[PDB]
Amino acid sequence: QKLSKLVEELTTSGEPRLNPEKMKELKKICKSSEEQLSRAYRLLIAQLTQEHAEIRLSAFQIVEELFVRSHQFRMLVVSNFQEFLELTLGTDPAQPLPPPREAAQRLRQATTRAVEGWNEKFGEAYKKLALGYHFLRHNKK
Amino acid sequence: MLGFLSARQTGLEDPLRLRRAESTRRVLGLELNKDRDVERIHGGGINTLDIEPVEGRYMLSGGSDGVIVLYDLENSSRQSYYTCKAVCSIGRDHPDVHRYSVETVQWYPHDTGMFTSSSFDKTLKVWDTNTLQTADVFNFEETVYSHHMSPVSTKHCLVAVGTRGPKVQLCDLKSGSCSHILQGHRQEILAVSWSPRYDYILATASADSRVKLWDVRRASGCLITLDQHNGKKSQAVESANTAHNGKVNGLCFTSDGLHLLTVGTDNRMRLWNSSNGENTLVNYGKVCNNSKKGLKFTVSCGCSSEFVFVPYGSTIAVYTVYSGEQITMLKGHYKTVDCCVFQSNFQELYSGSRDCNILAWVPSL
Repeated sequence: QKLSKLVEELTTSGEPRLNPEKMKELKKICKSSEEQLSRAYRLLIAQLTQEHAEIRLSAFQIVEELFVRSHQFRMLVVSNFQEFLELTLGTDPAQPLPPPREAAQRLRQATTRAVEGWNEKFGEAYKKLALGYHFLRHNKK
Repeated sequence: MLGFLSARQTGLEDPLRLRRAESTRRVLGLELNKDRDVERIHGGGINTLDIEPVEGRYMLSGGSDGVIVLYDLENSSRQSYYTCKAVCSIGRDHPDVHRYSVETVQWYPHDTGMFTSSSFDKTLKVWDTNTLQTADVFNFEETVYSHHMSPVSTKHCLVAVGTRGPKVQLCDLKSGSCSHILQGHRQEILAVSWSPRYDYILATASADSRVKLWDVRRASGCLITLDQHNGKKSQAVESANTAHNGKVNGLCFTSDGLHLLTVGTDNRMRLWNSSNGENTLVNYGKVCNNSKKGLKFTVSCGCSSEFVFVPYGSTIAVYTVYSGEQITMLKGHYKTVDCCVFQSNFQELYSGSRDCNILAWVPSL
């Protein structure tokens, strides 16, 4: 719906840059209804699973901004988020063989910095962020 | 629960009913408690955990980094949130610390003052918990995959040790004799487990796809060799009578010791009659293990229906032992799960993994 419209308007790689007005509109829409974000993750898995690395970066940034801002993606990334733990363990680490890793190295660095930020941003009881960061630092950063 | 309380209060139902039913409900409601943590002390993956059998207060943990950690599992703080603090630790600076991976650690049954731990440095060390010093060391000619002391023998205090050699070493902690060998396997023994029922029954599983039950008193070889088919494919025993179609890397007797659970690298778990080694044909589906070493898995105790918690990749798969129905998968680890250990007092689980973490699973509500 409108979630998909905003996802298309933002993830488009023809203008691959962070736009604040669209992101604040998405934040306000997600705050208006929690069900906006539960399908948004499904949209983001579309963008993470897409061929273009810029779309993956865009969907990662959208997920991060919804988790840190909307207060509805927080209840997806810091509660009922084993999908998020597995996507963190599969994104930076090697994709499970035979399937190899398809993201770009700049996207790996962006994910590393996002994990380092989220270690302190929301870690009141979610320590698997830090545990995954340590595993990366000792196995496939 | 109120019906259960009233039936217990009025004598309609035995209190055993409420204990077993509520314990079963708690096990089914087992979930990753972020309201409890285990202090991270291992620099490497935890290969083994062992909660003491008496009082279930303290836990041992052996890592691939060669260190041993001794944790307190009781909430000594008044808060509802606490961290299972590390009481002691055989660290990198302890003169007796293991040079390589600690693959198994076991509390001495019948008392908390002693515990034994085996490593790929080809040693089984006996530690005095109080002094935290080695009391004895058993060197072996080849790396140890598993050791086990009988949880039940008030008479003998043998440690069954399985190494890469085809022979099973029996080491007497009572005055030291590590010469006895049980021969009959053909490849590395990846798991050893004494029966909890019979003092002298030892089940040993090896990479040659065979599980053998021995009577260590007996001087005439294995009692029984587990057979997948029970006779449908029958051959003069030189290569047949395999428990699994790969390496058998895990053993666990059920609580009463009347059945044996074996997990092998054919991605199967089988349930066997421990008296005549007959496969019970419990399905269990597919149990993913590709471990190249021993796989430590446990069963539940004191519930209405018995459960088995088996490491399933990065998760812990929970199955009903006598029906095969997979209860659930506990998903909280980031790398492969190497060992899980059951706290029977409160139906709690602790699982170690290659991600250098020990996760506590507590029943929810």
